[PDB]
Amino acid sequence: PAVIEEPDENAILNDLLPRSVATQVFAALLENAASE
Amino acid sequence: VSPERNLVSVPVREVRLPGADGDLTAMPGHAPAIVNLRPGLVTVVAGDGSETEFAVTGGFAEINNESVTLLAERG
Amino acid sequence: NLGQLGQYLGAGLACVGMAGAAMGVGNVAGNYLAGALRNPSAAASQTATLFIGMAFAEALGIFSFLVALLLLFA
Amino acid sequence: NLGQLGQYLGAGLACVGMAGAAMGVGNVAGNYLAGALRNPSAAASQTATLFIGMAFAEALGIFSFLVALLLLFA
Amino acid sequence: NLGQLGQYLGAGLACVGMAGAAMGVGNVAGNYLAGALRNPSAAASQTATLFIGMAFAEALGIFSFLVALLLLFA
Amino acid sequence: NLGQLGQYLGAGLACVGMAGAAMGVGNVAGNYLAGALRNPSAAASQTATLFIGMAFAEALGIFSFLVALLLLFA
Amino acid sequence: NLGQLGQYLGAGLACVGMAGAAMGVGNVAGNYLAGALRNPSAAASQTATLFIGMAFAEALGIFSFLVALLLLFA
Amino acid sequence: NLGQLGQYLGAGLACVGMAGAAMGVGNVAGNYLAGALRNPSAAASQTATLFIGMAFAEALGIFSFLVALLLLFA
Amino acid sequence: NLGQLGQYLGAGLACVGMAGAAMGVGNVAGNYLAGALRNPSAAASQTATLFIGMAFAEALGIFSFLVALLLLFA
Amino acid sequence: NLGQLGQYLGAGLACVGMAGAAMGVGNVAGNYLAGALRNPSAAASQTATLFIGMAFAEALGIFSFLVALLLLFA
Amino acid sequence: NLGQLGQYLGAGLACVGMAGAAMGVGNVAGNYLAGALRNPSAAASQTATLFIGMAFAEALGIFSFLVALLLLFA
Amino acid sequence: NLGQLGQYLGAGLACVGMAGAAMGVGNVAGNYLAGALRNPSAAASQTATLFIGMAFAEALGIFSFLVALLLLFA
Amino acid sequence: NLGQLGQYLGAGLACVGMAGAAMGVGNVAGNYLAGALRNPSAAASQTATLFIGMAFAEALGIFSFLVALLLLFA
Amino acid sequence: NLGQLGQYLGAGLACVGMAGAAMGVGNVAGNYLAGALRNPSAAASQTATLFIGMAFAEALGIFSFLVALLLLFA
Amino acid sequence: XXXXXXXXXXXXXXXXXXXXXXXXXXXXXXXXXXXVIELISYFVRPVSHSIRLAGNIMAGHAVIKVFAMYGLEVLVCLIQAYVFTILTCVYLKDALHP
Repeated sequence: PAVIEEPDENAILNDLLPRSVATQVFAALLENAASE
Repeated sequence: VSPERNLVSVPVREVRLPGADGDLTAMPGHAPAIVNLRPGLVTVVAGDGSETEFAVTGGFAEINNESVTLLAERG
Repeated sequence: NLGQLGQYLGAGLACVGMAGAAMGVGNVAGNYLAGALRNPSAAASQTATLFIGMAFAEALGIFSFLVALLLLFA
Repeated sequence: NLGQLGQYLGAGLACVGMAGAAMGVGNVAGNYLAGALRNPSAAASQTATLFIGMAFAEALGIFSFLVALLLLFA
Repeated sequence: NLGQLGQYLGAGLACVGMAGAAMGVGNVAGNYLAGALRNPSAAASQTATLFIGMAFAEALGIFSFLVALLLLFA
Repeated sequence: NLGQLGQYLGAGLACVGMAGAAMGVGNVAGNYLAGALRNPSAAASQTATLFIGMAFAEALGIFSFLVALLLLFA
Repeated sequence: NLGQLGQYLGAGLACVGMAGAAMGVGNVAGNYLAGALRNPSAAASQTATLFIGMAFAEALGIFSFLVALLLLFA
Repeated sequence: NLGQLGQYLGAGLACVGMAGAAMGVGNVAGNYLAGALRNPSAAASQTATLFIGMAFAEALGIFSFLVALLLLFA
Repeated sequence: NLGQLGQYLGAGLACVGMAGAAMGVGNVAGNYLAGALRNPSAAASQTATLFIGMAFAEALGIFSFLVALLLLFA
Repeated sequence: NLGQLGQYLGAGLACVGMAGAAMGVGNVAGNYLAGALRNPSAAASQTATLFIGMAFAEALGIFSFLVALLLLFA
Repeated sequence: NLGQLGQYLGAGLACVGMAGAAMGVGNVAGNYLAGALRNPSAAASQTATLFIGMAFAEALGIFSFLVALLLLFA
Repeated sequence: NLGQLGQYLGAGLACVGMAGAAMGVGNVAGNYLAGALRNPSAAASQTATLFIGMAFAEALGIFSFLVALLLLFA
Repeated sequence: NLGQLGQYLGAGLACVGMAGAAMGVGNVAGNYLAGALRNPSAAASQTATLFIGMAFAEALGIFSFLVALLLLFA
Repeated sequence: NLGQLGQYLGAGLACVGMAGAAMGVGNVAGNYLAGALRNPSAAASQTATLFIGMAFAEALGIFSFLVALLLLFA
Repeated sequence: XXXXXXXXXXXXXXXXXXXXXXXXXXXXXXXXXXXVIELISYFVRPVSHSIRLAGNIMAGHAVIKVFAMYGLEVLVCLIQAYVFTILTCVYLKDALHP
């Protein structure tokens, strides 16, 4: 599960969480390619 | 912006985007807001009234004081 | 005199009945306006439904008018 | 005279009863409009349900009209 | 004359009672329409529940009609 | 004559009481329909609760009918 | 004297009926304002619907005025 | 005769009181249905609370029945 | 004396009618305020609609005043 | 006879007062059910608050019963 | 004596009319507060609209006061 | 006899007044339950506010009881 | 005796009018509390608006008190 | 005897007026509870506003008590 | 536990049959179910079901007077029998523990 930074609230959180995970993976990929 | 790049980065008078609950027309000074949008056309009234329409696969619209930022999905 | 007092008060009671009709119809009308906002593209369906829905909301108001007119003019 | 006063006021009270009917039917109608917005594709189901739902909302209004007509014309 | 005044006003009061019935039934009906929008796939459940739910909303209206008819025709 | 006027108007007032009952029951019914939309899978729980919840909403309407029948037939 | 008491109280009851009309029309009006906010671009549809919707909300108020005028001036 | 007119109208007023009871209980019932949708897993808590909550909503309706029965049968 | 009692009570009933008017107009007004929040840029449309919408909400209140003045001064 | 008419109608008016009580208590009850859905883990707090909150909603209903019993039995 | 009874009860009915006015104005007021939250920057528009909107909500209350004063002091 | 009729009907009207009190208190109570769901951690603040808020909602109900007792026992 | 009956019942009707005032003012008050939650930083605007908004909600209640005092003490 | 009937019924009408007061105050109270949930950190502002807001909601209830006491004890 | 099911199957068999009401029989089932909340409510719950059964004869007989329906009456017979079984849960569970 995801970890905190340290029309509804719950509805938008239901789509952003899977979409955030997605972007982390993509960030890690680009970083990993340039490290390669 | 999308996952790959900046799709819009300039002054605009307003944007029209189809939200999850209904249509949204964001003018300057609109109160801070976050809403997911549906796949469909986004209407952008740039600079001095020039209109431009672009079909988006959906995403999230974030509004604050001056700037509105559409975080668009590729699908 | 006395009988007409019954009739006259019946007309008033009939007019009171219309307070509801205008409310119900109003409900129907307001949904149309809200729907236009969400889907201007579905105005075709909205317009068709306007007639049908509005007619129903009206009819019972008309029937009350007939009753009021009966009480007033026998 | 006196008896007719009872009858006449009964017709008014019957007309007052219709204030509710128009309200209830209005409720039903408004849901249809809102539903069209969300799912124009489900107009098939909506249209079918319009008849059924609307009929129920009407019936008790009709029964009240009959009662009003009885009070008015014996 | 006098006694019939009691009866006649009772019929009106009975008709007034129906103002509520139509409202309650309307509530039930409107939920159905909203539900179709969200889940056209669950029309099977919706249709079954329509009958059951609608019947309950009707019954007390029917019982009031019987009472009105008693007051009107002894 | 006079006494029966009291009784007759009491029956009408009793019928007026049912305007509320139908409203309350309607509320209960509408929640069921909305719930089916969200969780067709929980129809088991919904159906069980339908009986229980509906019974409660009915009972006070029945007690009012008994009172109306008492006023009407001593 | 006595008869005019019936007529006069009927005019008051008719004025009471208008309390509802203003409410229902108000409902309709408020939806328009909310809709402008969401879709200024659909003012074309909104303006057209304003006339139609507003007319319906008005009519039953006008019919009540006629009834009041009848009770007042025969 | 006269005294019984007081008693009879009291029974009607008591029946009118039940219009509220059915409404309040209805409120309680509807929350249960909505809750099942969100958490079918918490039906244990819901079922327990159904009894407790429903009992409270009922009691004042029962007390009104007793009062109606007193007015009717001394 | 007696006749004036009818007239005077009619004026009161007319004043009671205004309780609704102020409510309906209030509804209309409140939507404007909410709309300004969302779209200060659409104040052009809002201001135009303010006049039109407000006028409609007023008119039936004015007609009631005329009726009150008739009852008061023949 | 006459005096008892006052007393009897007072009992009815007291029963009418309970229409509100059942409504208010119902409000309280419904919040509990909704809360269970969101946080079954906070049932400890919910259960404690159930007693306290419910007691308050009841008390004024009990005081009305006492008043009804006074009107009925001196 | 008798005539003054008409006048006095008319003043009360006029005071009852104000129950609505305060409600409608309240509606208007509450929208302002909610709007400040969303857009403190648009207080310019809000303040201007406060006057206009509030004035309308007041006027019909003032007209009722005049009518009450007429009934009270001829 | 006659005077006691005034007193008795006053007690009923006082009992009717309590219909509101139970409603208002209910509102207050329901917010507490909803708040527990969101912030069980803020039960300290909630519990403190329960007393204060509940007391206010009660007081006017108590004052009405005193008035009822005055009307009943001089 | 008779005349004072008119006056006394007018005072009661005036007290009934205040049931609305407290409701409307309550609406206004509640928006303030909700606004504090969203924007504690805008308490400056909120506090200023509290006075203005609250004053308006009060005034019509005060005017009703004056009318009640007139009916009570000539 | 007769005069006291006016006074006594005025006290009841005054008690009926309190049904509104408790409702309005309740509204105010409930916003506080909801606000605590969102912003426990803003309890400083909430507590201060509690006093001010609550006082306003109370005052008109107190004025009604004074009027009731006048009607009861001259 | 098992005897309660036999009691519930007995009352449900009476309710499911019904046909021409059972007003007097509901008072006996209330006393059997019992053996402010205890005294008053226990009688009211059972009497409400028989009040519903009495309404079926009211609907059928009075509607016949108009001329010279059954689906809502038949299904409501099943709904009333369920609440009597559900009423046994209120008495048994609260009394069993704690």
